[PDB]
Amino acid sequence: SQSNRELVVDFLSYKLSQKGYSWSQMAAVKQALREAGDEFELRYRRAFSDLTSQLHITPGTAYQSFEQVVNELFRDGVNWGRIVAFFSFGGALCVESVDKEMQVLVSRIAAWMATYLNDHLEPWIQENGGWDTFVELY
Amino acid sequence: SQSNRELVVDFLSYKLSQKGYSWSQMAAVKQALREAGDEFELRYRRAFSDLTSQLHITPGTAYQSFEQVVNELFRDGVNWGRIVAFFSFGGALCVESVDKEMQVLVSRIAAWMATYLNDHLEPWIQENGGWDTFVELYGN
Amino acid sequence: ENSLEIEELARFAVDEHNKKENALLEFVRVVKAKEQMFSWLDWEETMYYLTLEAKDGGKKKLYEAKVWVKPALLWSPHGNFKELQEFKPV
Amino acid sequence: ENSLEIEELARFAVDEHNKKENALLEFVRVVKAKEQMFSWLDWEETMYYLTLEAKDGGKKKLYEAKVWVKPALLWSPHGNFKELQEFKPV
Repeated sequence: SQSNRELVVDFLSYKLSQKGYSWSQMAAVKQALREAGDEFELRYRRAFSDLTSQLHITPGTAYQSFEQVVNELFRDGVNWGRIVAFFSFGGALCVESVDKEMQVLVSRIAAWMATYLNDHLEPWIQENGGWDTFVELY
Repeated sequence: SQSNRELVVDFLSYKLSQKGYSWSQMAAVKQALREAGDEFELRYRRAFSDLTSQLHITPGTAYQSFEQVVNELFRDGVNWGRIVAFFSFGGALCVESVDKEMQVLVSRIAAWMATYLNDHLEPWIQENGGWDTFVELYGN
Repeated sequence: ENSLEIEELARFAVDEHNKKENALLEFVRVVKAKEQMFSWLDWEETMYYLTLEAKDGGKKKLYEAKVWVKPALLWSPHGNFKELQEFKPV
Repeated sequence: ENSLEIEELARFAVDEHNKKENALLEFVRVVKAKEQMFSWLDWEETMYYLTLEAKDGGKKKLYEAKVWVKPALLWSPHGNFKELQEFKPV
């Protein structure tokens, strides 16, 4: 019933983005993160590969294992670049899960990512002006 | 927060779509529409540049005047190709509105779009197998 | 014959090339035509691959042209339109 | 200390140029070096403009090199990432 409205907002959000406009402030944040992530994955291909090799998700993997790798990523502190890397890292874990005919673990990874953002990164993000500051910097 | 959850779902849907996967059946529909839309605008540039210029949007413009120019688009048969054209039209209206510093119109055009889908196209969409059928058409 | 359609498509090709490139080629004749069918979503398109003869400074020469016949989007019920995709000398 | 890093960046430059070009240049010394600090988001990367002498089959010709150094992500024994941009004679 909300199906069609959803297709609509998604399509217009896209079309606005092609011209440097955006549908909302949140859509601006999502576009900046999509483009920053792709740029990270090219420009730091070897480093991203090294990060991604640290963890392979299986049905028996728990949060703590994910939190372990990501804590190492942020050991010297949080910045926007490392935040972008944490998103690409999550992305790569999901894609790897789907590669192996186990799409079911995708939900786990999404929850884990959301949890790590809210518990560890959100204070830094609000300390440094919120996601709108990411958008101007990118 | 809900918002960090939203950032995450949107990032992962994207990274999945680049490897030919999808977050969900809906994210699939969204992807096919986006890609069909870009295709429509590229390969029928003049006929699209033509259709856009048939409504000058303003803050006085009302639904029926939008209804009329789309009622035109479909009167000799609904098809998927034309539904893509309808989405693209709405997109050009939104871009135009923002070009003139009338971003307040964007949410009004989306609402019109959704009204027109739910009232006039939803019958033909369900009769022709729904949006999953579009995704399979666009696939080959 | 059917030929009358193919000859109109080679003429169009030359006329449109002249418009695009500010050129003065004079159509002579169609040497050879091939069709193929294409689809976009649920819309049928036809690509015409034409070899034609045309004069450039009066010297007869060979040209290969690609021409779309795509359905018409608005007002005219089940119309087509032409569009020169590509035009090159052999 | 700053000086030794410059040399190691000069060595890598030759070694890397030696593998793409399948050449056998022999590094000798670094004549001149200058560096530029780039940003990406809130990370700092460095571009090094190097001038180095090396023996092309026994003959001692000058070269210009650009090396691009990006900060490491997870700790590495190798330190930072190095990439050869250009390697050409003066």
